[PDB]
Amino acid sequence: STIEEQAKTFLDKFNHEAEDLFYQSSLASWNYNTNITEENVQNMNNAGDKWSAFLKEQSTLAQMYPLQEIQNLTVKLQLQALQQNGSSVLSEDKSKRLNTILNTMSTIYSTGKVCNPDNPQECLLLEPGLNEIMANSLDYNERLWAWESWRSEVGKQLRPLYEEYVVLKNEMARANHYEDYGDYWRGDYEVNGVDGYDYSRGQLIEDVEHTFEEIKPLYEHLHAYVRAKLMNAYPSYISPIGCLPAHLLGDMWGRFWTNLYSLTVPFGQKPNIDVTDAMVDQAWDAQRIFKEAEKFFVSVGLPNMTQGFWENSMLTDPGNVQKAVCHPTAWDLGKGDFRILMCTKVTMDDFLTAHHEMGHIQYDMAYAAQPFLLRNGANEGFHEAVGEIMSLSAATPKHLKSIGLLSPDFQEDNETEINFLLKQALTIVGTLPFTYMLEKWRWMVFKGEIPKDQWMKKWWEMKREIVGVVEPVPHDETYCDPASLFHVSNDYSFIRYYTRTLYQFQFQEALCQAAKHEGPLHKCDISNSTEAGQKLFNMLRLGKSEPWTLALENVVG
Amino acid sequence: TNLCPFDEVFNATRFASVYAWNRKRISNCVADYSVLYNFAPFFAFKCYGVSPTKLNDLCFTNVYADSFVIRGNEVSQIAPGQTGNIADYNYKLPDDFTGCVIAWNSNKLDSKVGGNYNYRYRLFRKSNLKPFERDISTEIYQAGNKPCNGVAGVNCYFPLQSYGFRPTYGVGHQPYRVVVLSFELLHAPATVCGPKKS
Ligand SMILES: *[C@@H]1O[C@H](CO)[C@@H](O[C@@H]2O[C@H](CO)[C@@H](O)[C@H](O)[C@H]2NC(C)=O)[C@H](O)[C@H]1NC(C)=O
Ligand SMILES: *[C@@H]1O[C@H](CO)[C@@H](O[C@@H]2O[C@H](CO)[C@@H](O)[C@H](O)[C@H]2NC(C)=O)[C@H](O)[C@H]1NC(C)=O
Ligand SMILES: *[C@@H]1O[C@H](CO)[C@@H](O[C@@H]2O[C@H](CO)[C@@H](O)[C@H](O)[C@H]2NC(C)=O)[C@H](O)[C@H]1NC(C)=O
Ligand SMILES: *[C@@H]1O[C@H](CO)[C@@H](O[C@@H]2O[C@H](CO)[C@@H](O)[C@H](O)[C@H]2NC(C)=O)[C@H](O)[C@H]1NC(C)=O
Ligand SMILES: *[C@@H]1O[C@H](CO)[C@@H](O[C@@H]2O[C@H](CO)[C@@H](O)[C@H](O)[C@H]2NC(C)=O)[C@H](O)[C@H]1NC(C)=O
Ligand SMILES: *[C@@H]1O[C@H](CO)[C@@H](O[C@@H]2O[C@H](CO)[C@@H](O)[C@H](O)[C@H]2NC(C)=O)[C@H](O)[C@H]1NC(C)=O
Ligand SMILES: *[C@@H]1O[C@H](CO)[C@@H](O)[C@H](O)[C@H]1NC(C)=O
Ligand SMILES: [Zn+2]
Repeated sequence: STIEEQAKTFLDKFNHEAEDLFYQSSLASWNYNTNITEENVQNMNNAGDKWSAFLKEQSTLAQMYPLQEIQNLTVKLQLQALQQNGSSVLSEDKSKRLNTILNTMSTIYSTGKVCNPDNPQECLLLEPGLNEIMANSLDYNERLWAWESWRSEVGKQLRPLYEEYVVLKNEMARANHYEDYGDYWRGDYEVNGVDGYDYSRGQLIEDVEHTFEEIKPLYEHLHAYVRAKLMNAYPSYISPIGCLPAHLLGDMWGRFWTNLYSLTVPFGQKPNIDVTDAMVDQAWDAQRIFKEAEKFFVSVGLPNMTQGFWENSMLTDPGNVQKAVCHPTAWDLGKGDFRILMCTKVTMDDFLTAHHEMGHIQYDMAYAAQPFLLRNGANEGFHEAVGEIMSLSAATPKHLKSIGLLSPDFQEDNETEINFLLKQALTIVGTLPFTYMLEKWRWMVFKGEIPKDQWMKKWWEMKREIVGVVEPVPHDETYCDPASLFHVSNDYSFIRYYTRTLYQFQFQEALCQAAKHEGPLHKCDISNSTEAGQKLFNMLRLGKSEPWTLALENVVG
Repeated sequence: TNLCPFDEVFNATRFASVYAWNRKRISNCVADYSVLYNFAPFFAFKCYGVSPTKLNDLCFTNVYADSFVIRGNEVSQIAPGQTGNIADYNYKLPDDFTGCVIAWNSNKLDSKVGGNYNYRYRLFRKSNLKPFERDISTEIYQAGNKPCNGVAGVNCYFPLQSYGFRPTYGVGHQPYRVVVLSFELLHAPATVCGPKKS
């Protein structure tokens, strides 16, 4: 009865209370998301603050079992997840000041407007209308106007707010023995005391910098090919040995190159695979799509859908007036209630988004036997990786012709192979130097290695050195170009997009071996292979119980 | 003939919670076994003592029908030699069990949109129950070494909690009505058992 038994009993009480409070909160949120009314918002906020206050008071109550006296790893993990002060370690003045600038930055980003230099009554927002100019146009001057004005009219408002946000966040992180915010963020990959699977918070930086050193040989060739293909769409503006101008990359920041596909398709006269026609031709519906997804999943050895999933799920868009947020997600309310919210349309894209979502759900159905605080991916990158490999495998022609959406022969050629691999590389690879660069900047800004009179200087040095793009107009220290990105201004960790890209292929390789695949990797298909399902399940069903370095070893090796 | 009041114990509109479970003893009468298959939604007709070959030819001095309501995935705990909250703090079964247990889903009845907090169960106790024991006390369970003189707080909790049954729950989280028919042959020469075919 010394210290551990009391902790265990307290954890039992918590597991049985929070499980219900969370259900109520999430159910209210779902009902609001699927049927937008006014009172729905009130019920949602009521359930929300109800849950949040309970969590806070439980936190304050749990700060009495000292972590050094616990021996079981499970209860130690739970108590450590529960004990963290997080915010509220600041003063009240300071905490209110922080919560104010967060909302100010988010609102500036969400409702900022720029407008034409000649008809100033034509102001555009970012979302419907600026990143459409940037994504569709081919006029050098129009793209340049948009790229410059967005940063000169909105980026200049975020600078005095970001300079003040850095300080508060650093104080909040130092009050919890972390030395900066960046360490607080990296504190998600940390593992302590398993004797063979440890992981320091500083080791992540070396792992990232070493894994990036082997991609430059391929990113350089891709960059050179794209640069050579752009000197025909914007002649006289691209130097054949210099960088790329930052406004010609496809979107407002350059996070994805996937819009340069039209300009740089290798063999334009070979239309890549699409079955949008053959689906409406065979009269397919949402129900058929999701039945096929469930069939593919049970094919490898994973369970069926819970059959409550078919009734509560909102698969098709409600017609008359049932205003709903169409953004496909999977919901894990709990207690055995998993649902899907998406506004499907018979297409090829939705045929893959169905597999993505059902992958998420199959992940959630696995660790549902864990304590409430240990229901999550092994770290922040596992969930979308597991979701992604499913859509990766369910788009191969070998799978489509087996479904029936293709001609039974459909002889493929080594030209569609390249047309496909390139379209993939513009999304996967084109985004790795950007990510690694951005998160390297923030880590250095929070740490203090960049005095605040040299933020833009370092930003545009690292852009030219790592990513290989150059800005078209100089930027002094009154601008703030990183703050003009969604994740930067809304305080989201950005490294989960780097690691997720790596795991997503490691898995795909290991499973590919269990299915005894022969040819190139990009034609792998794990369907009809039960050993793949078993190797996957033995990692899925863990949750956060084990350190992520063990779950990762359970599959890759 | 006088029949067992099966339909009066197998169709009670409101069942008992598990910790304070209902026990009804059936006295000397005719024991019509193969009539309980009237509705038959069922979930588990397993029997330990008497196997499904002596349904009516064998007799017992008296039988006890225990009735309550639990969650789904806990029906497995209702067995001699099981461990778990229900198997220690709400009901215990002796290893020499001669009757057998019956369960069925009842989601449409005992689940109400908004929560049905009338059913509770004990999750805290100083030691495990005894076979066929029953406890109803609501003393504040003490966890720590500091006596709490009967008030909820640190290291001392109210040893009861309730299922929030709702219709939108998966199986294993839905209400399930359970009935245990325990037999008894002490010394009676003539007692209640099945009818003979005339
Ligand atoms: C979507 O929400 C609205 C408002 O919350 C619902 O409209 C009313 O809901 C109440 C709730 O019981 C009913 O009593 C009213 O009859 C409803 N009025 C109308 C005009 O529908 C609406 O029912 C919700 N959508 C669904 C599918 O339930
Ligand atoms: C403390 O750790 C032990 C093992 O280190 C856990 O024991 C497990 O308990 C579950 C049931 O709760 C069993 O199914 C496992 O087989 C046990 N593992 C072993 C290795 O025996 C124990 O559960 C932990 N404490 C708590 C409160 O869960
Ligand atoms: C969480 O924050 C509190 C302050 O709000 C930290 O300070 C301890 O708080 C407890 C509870 O009031 C006191 O009993 C201790 O004396 C405080 N000082 C200590 C422990 O040095 C607490 O340390 C923080 N905990 C964590 C894990 O960060
Ligand atoms: C696709 O495959 C074909 C056949 O394997 C390739 O065509 C041959 O390419 C080699 C490479 O120099 C030539 O020596 C041969 O003369 C070609 N064959 C014919 C019949 O012309 C083709 O190059 C491949 N293309 C891609 C993009 O992989
Ligand atoms: C997985 O295997 C099953 C059974 O081997 C396949 O189902 C049959 O596949 C053969 C081979 O093309 C067809 O002739 C039959 O018509 C199929 N019958 C049924 C009921 O499916 C299935 O096609 C395989 N799937 C994949 C993706 O390889
Ligand atoms: C269990 O009890 C209920 C309630 O008395 C019975 O439901 C009755 O069913 C009959 C015919 O199905 C109806 O005419 C009555 O109106 C129902 N009663 C009520 C209150 O609605 C049910 O039939 C009983 N089950 C058995 C097996 O006898
Ligand atoms: C899944 O559901 C189908 C019904 O279409 C059934 O035939 C099959 O046995 C089920 N499999 C599992 C594992 O539940
Ligand atoms: Zn996802």
